[PDB]
Amino acid sequence: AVGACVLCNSQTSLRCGACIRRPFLCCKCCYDHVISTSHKLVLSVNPYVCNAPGCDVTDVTQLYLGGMSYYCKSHKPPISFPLCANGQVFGLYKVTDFNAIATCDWTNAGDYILANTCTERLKLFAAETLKATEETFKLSYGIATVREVLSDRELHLSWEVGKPRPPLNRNYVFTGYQIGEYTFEKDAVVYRGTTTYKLNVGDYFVLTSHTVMPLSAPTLVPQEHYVRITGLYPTLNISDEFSSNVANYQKVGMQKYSTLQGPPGTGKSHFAIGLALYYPSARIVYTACSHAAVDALCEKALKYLPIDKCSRIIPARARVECFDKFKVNSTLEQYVFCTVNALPETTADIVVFDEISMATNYDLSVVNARLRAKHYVYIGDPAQLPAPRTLLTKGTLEPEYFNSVCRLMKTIGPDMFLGTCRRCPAEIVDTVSALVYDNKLKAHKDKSAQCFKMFYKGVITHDVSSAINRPQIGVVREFLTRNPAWRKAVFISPYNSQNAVASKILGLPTQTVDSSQGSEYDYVIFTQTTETAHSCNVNRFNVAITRAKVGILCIMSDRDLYDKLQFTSLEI
Ligand SMILES: [Zn+2]
Ligand SMILES: [Zn+2]
Ligand SMILES: [Zn+2]
Repeated sequence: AVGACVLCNSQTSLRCGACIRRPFLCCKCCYDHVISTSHKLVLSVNPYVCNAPGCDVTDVTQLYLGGMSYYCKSHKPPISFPLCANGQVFGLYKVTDFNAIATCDWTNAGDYILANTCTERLKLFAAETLKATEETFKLSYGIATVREVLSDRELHLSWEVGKPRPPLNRNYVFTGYQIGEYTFEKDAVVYRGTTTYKLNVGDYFVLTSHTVMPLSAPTLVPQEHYVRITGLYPTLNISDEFSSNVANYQKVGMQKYSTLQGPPGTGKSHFAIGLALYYPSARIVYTACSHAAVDALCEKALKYLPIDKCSRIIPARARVECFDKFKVNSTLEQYVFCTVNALPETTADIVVFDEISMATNYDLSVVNARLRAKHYVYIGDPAQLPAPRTLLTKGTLEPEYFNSVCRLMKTIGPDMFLGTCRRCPAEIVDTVSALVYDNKLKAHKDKSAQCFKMFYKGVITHDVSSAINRPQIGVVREFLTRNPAWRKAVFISPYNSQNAVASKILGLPTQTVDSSQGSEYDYVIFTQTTETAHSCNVNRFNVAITRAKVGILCIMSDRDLYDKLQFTSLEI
């Protein structure tokens, strides 16, 4: 009942009962809230409701303090005070942006813009509210009941009537009922269980709706600059492998937090692990939102750090297969590799947060709350893909609005930029350098002369919403016969349904752009599939073409991005 004001920190008893996160508001702010919004319920110790029997006036603007209780205009005694008057709501210890956060449904881009341009306390309010809204939306979906079981990796389902049916992608992770998490892919559909279990007819699933905890720690701790490297002890014998990164490693030690923008294949993992060899006594916790990102940092550490002081932290409710070569769940090892949602409450000399484009402000806050550290290092690239915002359907979320770190990176610039791509043939580096990196990304490799573009709109069919372009797969099939070296290619498209069809027709291994992020392949085949806002997204496009080490074939739908590709055009 006692708390501080989410806007101005002022002590109050007043919470908003109409906000989904019931924030503590001061007398001055609670007034400015209730008088501007449909939010009229105010809670102190006792709710601001008419105490008169059978009266249902709950609106604070229609209520009065009658002695020691609260009454409406129809029930107030002669000596009574309006709870709402003179710019204040009556309470103990006696806002435009807060209002918009409190009352938005989080389906508009402008909602995410505001949640990232506001004050720091409003960013935590925004993040809590958003995640609460996202979770409470997950209740509105319909139960999937198994009608039959075809085989080991295929079945049919019976859906609840009335409640909408959620899009069948690997994105939407269910829970089985108490038989661990389950995911679905395009009447023969494909059942994929994180735990091997004999599919039962009658058993049913529901989306993993975890309860949103309150946020205490900021997204970003306040910045501190030091005159000397603080609480870290550098070697003077530093392997020539990591000589390039010495000045940036010293920058890391002379600031509380630091931001690294690394375009694809510019040496982010190398930088992160090389920080451990430069401060060799320092305890480092390596963290990222996904298991794949953490497993990429584990692989690079296996190559350079002693396997005895490494621990891969695995949440007891083990979802998908991950890194199996460290000691598991040893929190006290010098090197700890853990997803954000599984971080223990510990301390560190250095925390490295990797794949920062994919972090939400919720994730940025949780990390500050679970890890107290001398130095925080934010590694990723605002020109790559963000976390999916399941509720956002109107407007596109720009990179400066992904999270606080990306906002800093896109406004004041990053502290440290990795300027040289070592992965991609120059055709790809030159294309994305001009597209998303203001020409500051440089090619190490020569042009491969194995980067092809073909402008072929084909025919777009839809599996519900997820798109298919069979003619674009037909053009690939034809190219593969004439280019049999490309049979080792990973097939990449912005749609699971396109990937499902290309898997069956081409036999190539298959990846969505979004699941390709962080990975590299010698040869990539990319079918754009459609020219939608999703397939033409410059960040998604950037990721798609920078997966390739040697060659890439791009079958394009969008004239704009086709023309920007500095690739040899094919005919047919
Ligand atoms: Zn206030
Ligand atoms: Zn409210
Ligand atoms: Zn009344």
